[PDB]
Amino acid sequence: SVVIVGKISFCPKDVLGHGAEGTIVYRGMFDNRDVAVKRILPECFRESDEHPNVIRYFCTEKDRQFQYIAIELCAATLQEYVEQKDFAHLGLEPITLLQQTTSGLAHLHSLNIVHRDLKPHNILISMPNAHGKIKAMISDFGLCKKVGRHSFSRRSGVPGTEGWIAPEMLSENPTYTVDIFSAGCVFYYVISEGSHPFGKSLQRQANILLGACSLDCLHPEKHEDVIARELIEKMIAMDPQKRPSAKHVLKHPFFWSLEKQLQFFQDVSDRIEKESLDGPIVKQLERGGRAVVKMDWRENITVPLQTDLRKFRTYKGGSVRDLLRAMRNKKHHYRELPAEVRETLGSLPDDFVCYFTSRFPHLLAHTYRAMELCSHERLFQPYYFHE
Ligand SMILES: Clc1cc(NCC2CC2)c2ncc(-c3ccc4n[nH]cc4c3)n2n1
Repeated sequence: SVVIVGKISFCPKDVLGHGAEGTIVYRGMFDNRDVAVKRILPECFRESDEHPNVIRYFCTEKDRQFQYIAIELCAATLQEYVEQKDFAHLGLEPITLLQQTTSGLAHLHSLNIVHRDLKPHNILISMPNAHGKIKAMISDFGLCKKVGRHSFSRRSGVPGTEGWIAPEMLSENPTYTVDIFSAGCVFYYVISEGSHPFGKSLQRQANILLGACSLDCLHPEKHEDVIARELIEKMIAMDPQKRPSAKHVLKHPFFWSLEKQLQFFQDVSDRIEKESLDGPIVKQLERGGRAVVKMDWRENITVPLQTDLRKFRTYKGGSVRDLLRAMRNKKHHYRELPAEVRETLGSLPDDFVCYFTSRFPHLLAHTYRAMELCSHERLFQPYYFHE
Protein backbone atom coordinates (compact mmCIF):
# COMPACT_ATOMS: atom_id res chain seq x y z
CA SER A 1 0.00 0.00 0.00
CA VAL A 2 1.10 3.59 -0.73
CA VAL A 3 0.01 7.11 0.31
CA ILE A 4 0.75 10.07 -1.99
CA VAL A 5 0.57 13.59 -0.52
CA GLY A 6 1.86 16.02 -3.16
CA LYS A 7 5.58 15.41 -3.77
CA ILE A 8 5.81 13.01 -0.75
CA SER A 9 4.99 9.29 -0.86
CA PHE A 10 5.28 6.61 1.82
CA CYS A 11 3.99 3.18 2.86
CA PRO A 12 2.00 3.26 6.20
CA LYS A 13 3.49 -0.14 7.15
CA ASP A 14 7.02 1.42 7.10
CA VAL A 15 6.95 2.92 10.60
CA LEU A 16 10.34 4.16 11.91
CA GLY A 17 9.04 5.75 15.12
CA HIS A 18 6.56 7.58 17.33
CA GLY A 19 6.61 10.97 19.02
CA ALA A 20 4.33 13.07 21.18
CA GLU A 21 0.61 13.79 20.50
CA GLY A 22 0.27 11.06 17.87
CA THR A 23 3.19 12.21 15.72
CA ILE A 24 4.61 9.37 13.63
CA VAL A 25 7.59 8.95 11.32
CA TYR A 26 7.52 6.78 8.21
CA ARG A 27 10.14 5.84 5.66
CA GLY A 28 9.26 7.32 2.26
CA MET A 29 10.31 9.16 -0.88
CA PHE A 30 10.54 12.79 -1.98
CA ASP A 31 12.14 13.82 -5.31
CA ASN A 32 13.84 10.40 -5.73
CA ARG A 33 15.37 10.62 -2.21
CA ASP A 34 14.80 8.19 0.60
CA VAL A 35 13.38 10.40 3.37
CA ALA A 36 11.86 10.25 6.81
CA VAL A 37 8.26 11.47 6.55
CA LYS A 38 6.91 13.00 9.78
CA ARG A 39 3.10 13.13 10.00
CA ILE A 40 1.75 15.71 12.47
CA LEU A 41 -1.32 17.61 13.51
CA PRO A 42 -0.47 21.23 12.61
CA GLU A 43 0.52 23.56 15.46
CA CYS A 44 -0.94 27.04 15.74
CA PHE A 45 0.54 30.47 16.46
CA ARG A 46 16.06 28.76 4.99
CA GLU A 47 16.95 26.73 1.92
CA SER A 48 19.68 29.34 1.20
CA ASP A 49 21.22 28.57 4.64
CA GLU A 50 21.45 24.77 4.24
CA HIS A 51 24.65 22.91 5.08
CA PRO A 52 25.66 19.23 4.52
CA ASN A 53 26.21 18.54 8.27
CA VAL A 54 22.87 19.98 9.47
CA ILE A 55 19.74 17.90 8.85
CA ARG A 56 17.51 19.07 5.99
CA TYR A 57 13.77 19.54 6.23
CA PHE A 58 13.01 19.24 2.52
CA CYS A 59 9.29 19.86 2.15
CA THR A 60 5.96 20.12 3.97
CA GLU A 61 2.68 18.90 2.40
CA LYS A 62 -0.84 18.48 3.79
CA ASP A 63 -4.10 16.56 3.36
CA ARG A 64 -7.35 17.61 5.17
CA GLN A 65 -6.16 16.41 8.63
CA PHE A 66 -2.35 16.12 8.79
CA GLN A 67 0.84 17.85 7.74
CA TYR A 68 3.53 15.56 6.25
CA ILE A 69 7.16 16.73 6.50
CA ALA A 70 9.94 15.24 4.36
CA ILE A 71 13.16 14.98 6.39
CA GLU A 72 16.69 13.81 5.49
CA LEU A 73 16.97 10.14 6.46
CA CYS A 74 19.63 8.73 8.81
CA ALA A 75 20.96 5.15 9.13
CA ALA A 76 21.99 5.50 12.79
CA THR A 77 22.75 7.90 15.65
CA LEU A 78 26.24 8.63 16.91
CA GLN A 79 25.25 6.69 20.05
CA GLU A 80 24.86 3.60 17.85
CA TYR A 81 28.00 4.36 15.78
CA VAL A 82 30.01 4.53 19.02
CA GLU A 83 28.29 1.87 21.18
CA GLN A 84 26.89 -0.95 18.98
CA LYS A 85 29.05 -4.07 18.75
CA ASP A 86 30.79 -4.54 15.37
CA PHE A 87 29.28 -1.31 13.90
CA ALA A 88 30.55 -0.79 10.35
CA HIS A 89 32.05 2.71 9.97
CA LEU A 90 31.54 2.51 6.16
CA GLY A 91 34.54 4.80 5.50
CA LEU A 92 33.61 7.48 8.08
CA GLU A 93 36.38 7.64 10.69
CA PRO A 94 35.99 9.38 14.11
CA ILE A 95 38.07 12.53 13.49
CA THR A 96 36.25 13.17 10.18
CA LEU A 97 32.90 12.58 11.91
CA LEU A 98 33.82 15.15 14.58
CA GLN A 99 35.16 17.51 11.90
CA GLN A 100 31.82 17.40 10.10
CA THR A 101 29.90 17.80 13.38
CA THR A 102 31.95 20.90 14.26
CA SER A 103 31.34 22.33 10.71
CA GLY A 104 27.57 21.97 11.09
CA LEU A 105 27.87 23.65 14.49
CA ALA A 106 30.01 26.52 13.19
CA HIS A 107 27.37 26.97 10.49
CA LEU A 108 24.52 27.07 13.07
CA HIS A 109 26.52 29.55 15.19
CA SER A 110 27.24 31.68 12.08
CA LEU A 111 23.42 32.05 11.84
CA ASN A 112 23.16 32.99 15.57
CA ILE A 113 21.50 29.64 16.38
CA VAL A 114 22.39 27.79 19.59
CA HIS A 115 21.55 24.05 19.66
CA ARG A 116 21.60 23.79 23.49
CA ASP A 117 21.36 19.96 23.75
CA LEU A 118 24.00 18.51 21.42
CA LYS A 119 24.50 14.86 22.32
CA PRO A 120 25.06 11.44 20.67
CA HIS A 121 21.27 10.97 20.18
CA ASN A 122 20.94 13.98 17.80
CA ILE A 123 24.15 13.68 15.77
CA LEU A 124 22.90 11.45 12.98
CA ILE A 125 24.83 9.27 10.53
CA SER A 126 23.44 9.61 7.01
CA MET A 127 22.38 6.92 4.62
CA PRO A 128 25.16 6.43 2.03
CA ASN A 129 24.81 8.93 -0.85
CA ALA A 130 25.05 8.20 -4.63
CA HIS A 131 28.87 8.31 -4.28
CA GLY A 132 28.84 5.62 -1.52
CA LYS A 133 29.74 8.17 1.21
CA ILE A 134 28.24 8.90 4.64
CA LYS A 135 28.31 11.97 6.86
CA ALA A 136 27.43 13.28 10.29
CA MET A 137 24.54 15.72 10.50
CA ILE A 138 23.29 17.63 13.53
CA SER A 139 19.55 17.27 14.15
CA ASP A 140 17.15 19.20 16.37
CA PHE A 141 15.38 15.90 17.17
CA GLY A 142 17.29 13.16 19.01
CA LEU A 143 16.59 9.46 18.39
CA CYS A 144 16.53 6.71 21.04
CA LYS A 145 16.32 3.05 20.06
CA LYS A 146 13.41 1.16 21.67
CA VAL A 147 12.35 -3.60 17.33
CA GLY A 148 13.27 -1.54 14.25
CA ARG A 149 11.74 1.54 15.93
CA HIS A 150 13.07 4.77 17.46
CA SER A 151 11.50 7.40 19.70
CA PHE A 152 12.19 10.99 18.53
CA SER A 153 12.12 14.11 20.70
CA ARG A 154 13.46 17.69 20.83
CA ARG A 155 13.41 17.66 24.62
CA SER A 156 16.39 17.26 26.93
CA GLY A 157 16.26 14.57 29.62
CA VAL A 158 13.65 12.30 27.98
CA PRO A 159 14.07 8.55 28.76
CA GLY A 160 17.23 7.22 27.06
CA THR A 161 18.97 10.64 27.11
CA GLU A 162 19.53 10.82 30.86
CA GLY A 163 23.31 11.28 31.15
CA TRP A 164 23.24 14.12 28.56
CA ILE A 165 21.43 17.09 30.09
CA ALA A 166 21.44 20.53 28.45
CA PRO A 167 24.46 22.45 29.93
CA GLU A 168 22.25 25.51 30.70
CA MET A 169 20.44 23.40 33.35
CA LEU A 170 23.77 23.05 35.26
CA SER A 171 24.42 26.80 35.77
CA GLU A 172 22.30 34.85 31.02
CA ASN A 173 20.57 33.30 27.97
CA PRO A 174 22.48 30.40 26.28
CA THR A 175 25.47 31.39 24.11
CA TYR A 176 27.62 29.34 21.68
CA THR A 177 29.74 28.30 24.74
CA VAL A 178 27.14 25.72 25.90
CA ASP A 179 27.37 24.02 22.48
CA ILE A 180 31.18 23.94 22.66
CA PHE A 181 31.08 22.26 26.09
CA SER A 182 28.64 19.67 24.75
CA ALA A 183 30.77 19.24 21.62
CA GLY A 184 33.83 18.72 23.87
CA CYS A 185 31.91 15.99 25.71
CA VAL A 186 30.93 14.42 22.36
CA PHE A 187 34.57 14.61 21.21
CA TYR A 188 35.70 12.59 24.25
CA TYR A 189 32.73 10.19 23.95
CA VAL A 190 33.67 9.22 20.40
CA ILE A 191 37.42 9.05 21.04
CA SER A 192 37.05 6.98 24.22
CA GLU A 193 34.50 4.69 22.48
CA GLY A 194 31.65 5.49 24.88
CA SER A 195 32.97 7.18 28.05
CA HIS A 196 31.94 10.58 29.39
CA PRO A 197 34.72 13.02 30.48
CA PHE A 198 32.75 13.84 33.69
CA GLY A 199 32.51 10.21 34.82
CA LYS A 200 29.74 7.71 35.46
CA SER A 201 26.16 9.01 35.32
CA LEU A 202 25.26 9.19 39.07
CA GLN A 203 28.16 11.63 39.74
CA ARG A 204 28.24 13.35 36.33
CA GLN A 205 26.28 16.54 37.07
CA ALA A 206 28.06 17.05 40.38
CA ASN A 207 31.37 16.66 38.50
CA ILE A 208 30.35 19.15 35.78
CA LEU A 209 29.42 21.83 38.38
CA LEU A 210 32.94 21.59 39.87
CA GLY A 211 34.77 21.07 36.56
CA ALA A 212 36.03 17.68 37.73
CA CYS A 213 36.79 16.05 34.36
CA SER A 214 38.90 12.92 33.82
CA LEU A 215 40.20 12.15 30.34
CA ASP A 216 41.70 8.81 31.41
CA CYS A 217 41.66 7.11 27.98
CA LEU A 218 44.11 9.75 26.65
CA HIS A 219 47.72 8.62 27.18
CA PRO A 220 50.13 11.51 28.22
CA GLU A 221 53.06 10.22 26.00
CA LYS A 222 51.15 9.53 22.72
CA HIS A 223 51.16 12.40 20.18
CA GLU A 224 47.55 11.90 19.01
CA ASP A 225 46.30 11.80 22.65
CA VAL A 226 48.40 14.81 23.69
CA ILE A 227 46.79 16.85 20.87
CA ALA A 228 43.25 15.57 21.52
CA ARG A 229 43.61 16.28 25.27
CA GLU A 230 44.88 19.81 24.60
CA LEU A 231 41.75 20.59 22.55
CA ILE A 232 39.14 18.71 24.58
CA GLU A 233 40.21 20.36 27.86
CA LYS A 234 39.73 23.81 26.29
CA MET A 235 36.28 22.82 24.93
CA ILE A 236 34.97 21.64 28.33
CA ALA A 237 36.72 24.45 30.29
CA MET A 238 34.85 25.18 33.55
CA ASP A 239 34.94 28.89 32.66
CA PRO A 240 32.61 29.37 29.63
CA GLN A 241 34.62 32.40 28.39
CA LYS A 242 37.82 30.29 27.94
CA ARG A 243 36.03 27.90 25.53
CA PRO A 244 37.03 28.28 21.85
CA SER A 245 34.46 29.05 19.14
CA ALA A 246 33.48 26.32 16.68
CA LYS A 247 35.60 27.90 13.89
CA HIS A 248 38.49 28.02 16.38
CA VAL A 249 38.07 24.28 17.15
CA LEU A 250 38.26 23.61 13.37
CA LYS A 251 41.75 25.18 13.15
CA HIS A 252 43.14 22.95 15.92
CA PRO A 253 46.02 20.38 15.23
CA PHE A 254 43.64 17.51 16.14
CA PHE A 255 42.24 17.93 12.59
CA TRP A 256 45.53 18.56 10.69
CA SER A 257 46.68 16.06 8.10
CA LEU A 258 50.23 14.67 8.42
CA GLU A 259 51.28 16.89 5.49
CA LYS A 260 49.98 19.96 7.33
CA GLN A 261 51.69 18.90 10.58
CA LEU A 262 55.00 18.63 8.71
CA GLN A 263 54.44 21.96 6.94
CA PHE A 264 53.79 23.62 10.32
CA PHE A 265 57.12 22.33 11.70
CA GLN A 266 58.89 23.45 8.51
CA ASP A 267 57.35 26.93 8.78
CA VAL A 268 58.21 27.50 12.49
CA SER A 269 61.78 26.33 11.72
CA ASP A 270 61.97 28.83 8.83
CA ARG A 271 60.53 31.51 11.16
CA ILE A 272 63.11 30.87 13.94
CA GLU A 273 66.25 30.47 11.73
CA LYS A 274 67.46 34.09 11.97
CA GLU A 275 65.83 34.66 15.40
CA SER A 276 68.25 35.29 18.27
CA LEU A 277 68.64 32.53 20.90
CA ASP A 278 67.80 35.02 23.57
CA GLY A 279 64.74 36.65 21.89
CA PRO A 280 61.13 36.24 23.14
CA ILE A 281 60.19 33.62 20.48
CA VAL A 282 63.08 31.17 21.05
CA LYS A 283 62.64 31.69 24.84
CA GLN A 284 58.95 30.72 24.68
CA LEU A 285 60.07 27.77 22.55
CA GLU A 286 62.83 26.55 24.93
CA ARG A 287 60.72 27.00 28.12
CA GLY A 288 59.71 23.51 29.34
CA GLY A 289 61.66 22.16 26.38
CA ARG A 290 63.89 19.57 28.10
CA ALA A 291 60.95 17.17 28.71
CA VAL A 292 59.70 17.74 25.12
CA VAL A 293 63.12 16.73 23.73
CA LYS A 294 63.63 13.84 26.26
CA MET A 295 66.67 15.74 27.62
CA ASP A 296 68.83 14.95 24.57
CA TRP A 297 66.88 14.32 21.32
CA ARG A 298 70.05 13.03 19.57
CA GLU A 299 69.95 10.06 22.01
CA ASN A 300 66.25 9.34 21.18
CA ILE A 301 66.44 9.11 17.34
CA THR A 302 67.61 6.11 15.24
CA VAL A 303 71.30 5.21 14.73
CA PRO A 304 71.37 6.06 10.97
CA LEU A 305 69.94 9.57 11.58
CA GLN A 306 72.30 9.94 14.54
CA THR A 307 75.28 9.14 12.27
CA ASP A 308 74.15 11.51 9.47
CA LEU A 309 73.78 14.36 12.01
CA ARG A 310 77.23 13.96 13.68
CA LYS A 311 78.74 16.40 11.12
CA PHE A 312 76.30 19.11 12.25
CA ARG A 313 78.09 20.20 15.43
CA THR A 314 75.61 23.13 15.37
CA TYR A 315 72.52 21.12 16.46
CA LYS A 316 72.29 21.06 20.26
CA GLY A 317 70.47 18.04 21.71
CA GLY A 318 68.85 19.90 24.61
CA SER A 319 67.25 22.39 22.20
CA VAL A 320 63.70 22.27 20.79
CA ARG A 321 64.75 24.86 18.13
CA ASP A 322 67.61 22.68 16.85
CA LEU A 323 65.41 19.57 16.65
CA LEU A 324 63.04 21.58 14.46
CA ARG A 325 66.08 22.80 12.46
CA ALA A 326 67.33 19.22 12.06
CA MET A 327 63.86 18.19 10.84
CA ARG A 328 63.60 21.06 8.31
CA ASN A 329 67.18 20.40 7.13
CA LYS A 330 66.54 16.70 6.41
CA LYS A 331 63.14 17.38 4.76
CA HIS A 332 64.75 19.97 2.45
CA HIS A 333 67.82 17.81 1.63
CA TYR A 334 65.81 14.50 1.71
CA ARG A 335 66.63 13.63 -1.92
CA GLU A 336 70.40 14.04 -1.36
CA LEU A 337 70.57 11.96 1.87
CA PRO A 338 72.24 8.52 2.06
CA ALA A 339 69.99 5.54 1.28
CA GLU A 340 70.04 4.39 4.94
CA VAL A 341 68.81 7.82 6.17
CA ARG A 342 65.91 7.98 3.68
CA GLU A 343 65.10 4.44 4.78
CA THR A 344 65.10 5.14 8.57
CA LEU A 345 63.01 8.31 8.07
CA GLY A 346 60.69 6.72 5.47
CA SER A 347 58.67 8.61 2.85
CA LEU A 348 57.74 12.31 2.76
CA PRO A 349 55.52 13.59 4.35
CA ASP A 350 53.67 10.88 6.32
CA ASP A 351 56.43 8.50 7.58
CA PHE A 352 58.87 11.38 8.00
CA VAL A 353 56.64 13.42 10.33
CA CYS A 354 55.57 10.29 12.29
CA TYR A 355 59.26 9.45 12.84
CA PHE A 356 59.43 12.55 15.06
CA THR A 357 55.94 12.82 16.63
CA SER A 358 56.08 9.17 17.80
CA ARG A 359 59.48 9.78 19.45
CA PHE A 360 58.67 13.28 20.71
CA PRO A 361 54.95 13.11 21.61
CA HIS A 362 54.84 16.67 23.04
CA LEU A 363 56.70 18.38 20.17
CA LEU A 364 53.69 19.68 18.19
CA ALA A 365 51.54 20.61 21.21
CA HIS A 366 54.49 22.50 22.70
CA THR A 367 55.45 24.15 19.37
CA TYR A 368 51.80 25.16 18.73
CA ARG A 369 51.48 26.88 22.15
CA ALA A 370 54.94 28.50 21.96
CA MET A 371 54.34 29.89 18.44
CA GLU A 372 51.02 31.65 19.30
CA LEU A 373 53.30 34.73 19.56
CA CYS A 374 53.51 34.64 15.73
CA SER A 375 49.77 33.83 15.22
CA HIS A 376 48.81 37.20 13.65
CA GLU A 377 51.68 36.83 11.15
CA ARG A 378 50.82 35.97 7.54
CA LEU A 379 52.75 32.68 7.37
CA PHE A 380 50.96 31.26 10.46
CA GLN A 381 47.36 32.37 9.71
CA PRO A 382 46.67 28.89 8.23
CA TYR A 383 47.38 27.28 11.67
CA TYR A 384 45.67 29.70 14.09
CA PHE A 385 42.24 31.32 14.30
CA HIS A 386 42.16 35.12 14.85
CA GLU A 387 39.39 36.96 16.74
CL1 LIG B 1 12.24 7.46 14.11
C1 LIG B 1 13.43 7.94 12.95
C2 LIG B 1 14.24 7.01 12.28
C3 LIG B 1 15.19 7.43 11.35
N1 LIG B 1 16.04 6.58 10.63
C4 LIG B 1 15.92 5.12 10.63
C5 LIG B 1 16.51 4.53 11.92
C6 LIG B 1 17.61 3.48 11.80
C7 LIG B 1 17.95 4.89 12.29
C8 LIG B 1 15.31 8.83 11.12
N2 LIG B 1 16.09 9.53 10.33
C9 LIG B 1 15.82 10.83 10.48
C10 LIG B 1 14.82 10.96 11.42
C11 LIG B 1 14.21 12.23 11.90
C12 LIG B 1 14.98 13.42 11.85
C13 LIG B 1 14.50 14.61 12.28
C14 LIG B 1 13.19 14.69 12.81
N3 LIG B 1 12.45 15.67 13.29
N4 LIG B 1 11.22 15.15 13.67
C15 LIG B 1 11.17 13.83 13.43
C16 LIG B 1 12.38 13.47 12.88
C17 LIG B 1 12.93 12.25 12.43
N5 LIG B 1 14.50 9.69 11.82
N6 LIG B 1 13.57 9.21 12.73
